[PDB]
Amino acid sequence: GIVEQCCTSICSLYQLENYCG
Amino acid sequence: FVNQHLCGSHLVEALYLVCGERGFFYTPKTRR
Repeated sequence: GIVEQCCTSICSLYQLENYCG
Repeated sequence: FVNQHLCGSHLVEALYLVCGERGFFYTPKTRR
């Protein structure tokens, strides 16, 4: 999920739109 | 927001300040 991805690695608004429907 | 490592539910709470507009689906559990 998006915040797990932000805790470990790079994070972008494309990963927001992946779950922020 | 972009490319910084802010972690736990403070980024769930800030997601309502960052994605902002719609009021969202948000399904990958909820990030405790």
